[PDB]
Amino acid sequence: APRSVDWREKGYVTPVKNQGQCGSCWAFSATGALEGQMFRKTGRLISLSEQNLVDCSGPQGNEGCNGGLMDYAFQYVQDNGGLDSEESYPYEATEESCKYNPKYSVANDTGFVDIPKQEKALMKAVATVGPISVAIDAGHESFLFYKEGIYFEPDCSSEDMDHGVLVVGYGFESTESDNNKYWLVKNSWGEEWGMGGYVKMAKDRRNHCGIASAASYPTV
Ligand SMILES: *[C@@](O)(C(=O)NC1CC1)[C@H](C[C@@H]1CCCNC1=O)NC(=O)[C@H](CC1CCCCC1)NC(=O)c1cc2ccccc2o1
Repeated sequence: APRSVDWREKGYVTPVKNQGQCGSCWAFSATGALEGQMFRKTGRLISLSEQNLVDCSGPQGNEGCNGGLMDYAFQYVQDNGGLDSEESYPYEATEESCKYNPKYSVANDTGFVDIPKQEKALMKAVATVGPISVAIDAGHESFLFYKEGIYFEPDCSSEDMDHGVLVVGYGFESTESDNNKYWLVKNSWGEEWGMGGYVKMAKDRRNHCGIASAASYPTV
């Protein structure tokens, strides 16, 4: 695998979005991964509707603004046969009745791949597939007010890796000594947060300390 990957440079990633006050991080992570795979398949980058997921993926197990899983969202898209565009089904940060319309569907998926719980497996997937849906620990004040640099998770891999985000690549900044690698992560808290909406997560830190707990991506 190459030592640096950035799928943004290949046109895989839509501009950073803002989920507002709605527990819909899972929907933004899912739309980001599906946007990447749809682009790889078709060469067209089309922003997809998180509101569609929030309103309609209840039968697959999600609970709208009260949380959900990216895998359940991929399953909804597969069962539903489509997903509306962001433009056709805009985001409101509150759950409404399902308004899906197949006429405005712009995306599809045929299931999903769960990546094994290993840093090397995640790195291979990122290097070869595209942006990858993952869950990270976003609870600390140091993350809420993150602006620049490599972010180091305090409490290793504790049992609330609870925030769905999108890994769009990885890299390193070799300084004095240690390479100091990082995952490039797209968040859903707007352009104003972090590095234009992105965060560099510390990478290859130590075994049992990661970001590979719930990595997956849709098949198209
Ligand atoms: C996101 O981190 C998020 O939207 N955060 C912004 C509000 C600040 C949510 C937050 C979560 C949900 C809202 C209520 N309180 C919360 O802490 N996190 C999730 O949705 C989380 C993501 C998954 C991703 C894959 C690994 C496990 C975690 N999912 C849930 O919290 C969840 C999932 C689920 C499935 C069925 C029924 C309920 C349910 O909740």
